[PDB]
Amino acid sequence: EEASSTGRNFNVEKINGEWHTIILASDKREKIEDNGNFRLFLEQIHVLEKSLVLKFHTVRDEECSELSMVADKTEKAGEYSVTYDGFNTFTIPKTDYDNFLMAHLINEKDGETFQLMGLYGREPDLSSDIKERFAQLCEEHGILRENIIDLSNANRC
Ligand SMILES: CCCCCCCCCCO
Repeated sequence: EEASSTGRNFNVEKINGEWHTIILASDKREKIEDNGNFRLFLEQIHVLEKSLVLKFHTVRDEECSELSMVADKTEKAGEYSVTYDGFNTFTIPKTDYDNFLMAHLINEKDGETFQLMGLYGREPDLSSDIKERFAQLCEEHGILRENIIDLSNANRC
C-alpha cells in the first residue's frame, strides 16, 4: 500500500530506519549541485513522538561529513519543519514504506524561497519505474527533468 504524510491512513512509524538518497530535484539547481548545501545523503530516519531525527552525510573534495537534524511536527498533520540554511517545511507526498519515500520541501532564506524534492530508497538504488514516478511528481510541482539529479552512483562514502 502507499500513503502520503498528509493522508488519513499515514503510519509514520513505518518510515523509521534505513534510507538512502537516490535522486534530488530543485527549481534552484545550484542548491543540489556538487557544493550545494542541499546535496544531502540520507542514512536513517528515527521516528519519535513529535519529531523525526534525520541523519545525513555531505561530501566535499571526496570527504564525507556527518550531520544530524531534528524535524518537528507542525500544526498541519504530515508536515514537519527544520532549521537548516534557512527555514524549511516538508511533507511526504508518496511512500510505500518498504521501497521508496518521496519528500517535498520548501526552503525560505533571506526573504527568498525554493522547492526541493527528494527520492529516497531502502536500498542504495531504486527501479527505473519508481524513478519515472518521481520524475512525474517533480513535473507536477513545476520542476523540469533537467533539474533532477540521480545520485545513486555517488551516495556511499
Ligand atoms: C522524510 C525524511 C526525508 C528527508 C526530508 C527532505 C530533506 C531534504 C534534504 C536536502 O536534500
